Amino acid sequence: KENKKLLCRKCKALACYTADVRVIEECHYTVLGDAFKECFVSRPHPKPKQFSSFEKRAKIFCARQNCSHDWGIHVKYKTFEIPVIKIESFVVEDIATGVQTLYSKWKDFHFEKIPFDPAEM
DNA sequence: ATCTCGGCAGGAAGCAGAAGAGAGG
Ligand SMILES: [Zn+2]
Repeated sequence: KENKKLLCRKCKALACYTADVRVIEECHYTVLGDAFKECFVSRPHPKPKQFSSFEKRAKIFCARQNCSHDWGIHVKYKTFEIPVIKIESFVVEDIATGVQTLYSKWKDFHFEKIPFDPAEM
């Protein structure tokens, strides 16, 4: 498998696998499934606002109370409410070796980037 | 008709550079 783990960059908690990640409109990344909702907590967005196809409701954070690292935002997209994750918020871990890589640009991070399909909901 | 602008710093996004829709500062 080319499947990789994303860990919290601050505490190294498991956030999700690249197999769960989907791309919206070429440059915003979300995570599928109910597992990911156990990994983050929301706070209301201090400056909630529309941009492009998104209405920002919340910021999301590592669910660990001693960590609380910023992970991205929670948005309304179409009829859905979805997380949008920052690449800077995570380290990418090779599952076989446990070696960790830091990215600040999604374009530097080479993995199978599957477009978001509403039918997967 | 270009070029310009060090770890947070003029009104999408980490050694040299996406979103109320550039100006000579
Ligand atoms: Zn964390």
